[PDB]
Amino acid sequence: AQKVEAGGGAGGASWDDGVHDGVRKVHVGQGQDGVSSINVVYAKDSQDVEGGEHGKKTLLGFETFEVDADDYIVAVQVTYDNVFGQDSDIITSITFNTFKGKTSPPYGLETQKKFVLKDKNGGKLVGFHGRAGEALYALGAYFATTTTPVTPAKKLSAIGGDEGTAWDDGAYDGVKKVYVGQGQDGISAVKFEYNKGAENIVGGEHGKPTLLGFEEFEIDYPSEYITAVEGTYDKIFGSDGLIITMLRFKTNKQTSAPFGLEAGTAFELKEEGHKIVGFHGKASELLHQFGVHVMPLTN
Repeated sequence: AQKVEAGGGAGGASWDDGVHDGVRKVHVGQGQDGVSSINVVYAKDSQDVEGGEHGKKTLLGFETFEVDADDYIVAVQVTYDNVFGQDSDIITSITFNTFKGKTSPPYGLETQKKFVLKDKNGGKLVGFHGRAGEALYALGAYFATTTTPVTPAKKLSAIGGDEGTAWDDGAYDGVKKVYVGQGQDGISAVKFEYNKGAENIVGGEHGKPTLLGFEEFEIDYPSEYITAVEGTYDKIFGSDGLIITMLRFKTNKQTSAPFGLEAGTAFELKEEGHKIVGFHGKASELLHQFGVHVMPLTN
């Protein structure tokens, strides 16, 4: 399942193998034209042993990264580059990000050509992959993943209330236009537009509209995406209930307006790889609880 590819050149031998009994420190010394020096140390049943310096070290290109016996590298930033004559592509910058909160500086020149790999599913780093020798041609690390069949859309869990009618739309073909209908108390009316099959659905008022009118935004569905949701809810009096008077959507390349006035406790709804296409929650008059679903809409 989770297995990142070794993006980079092929001019050495040091990729995924089983001979390495373990590891202790990693060095990446950026030479005059790319990662020209490395070092490989191991830790045995008593003490460490060194003698793994390879490539060509220089006073202007060397690094040191002490990997603790309790360190778990959960994320890494890896960059590569190619220039006219380099028939064996090489690495430019590396940046390890540990679970312990330690983040080493960019061990080289951050460039456009890069990839990113992190683990959120629960796996732990186990070793590395990537042909290397005189120059660091490529780098990468596999993750602990499981084997499962194809599954449907995942239901999530929000907060807001335990009383009112459920209006879970599940998922629709898309979102073509959106509107917000504020009330005197908070968001009491929400309506969206979409095209199902060949139809054009206009309307969607399933809440208490108010004389405050409506607000509207037409998001570019094929150009942009709602990567996550934000909002703040404040406590209403007389009951243990809640309401939402300020709801936002994370939007890239554009700026979605601040619908409402931020106050109360804050919340967010985010998942990796997946995008949003449907809601789940409850309302009878007022929008007590609002939640989302996640579906894999990546290439």
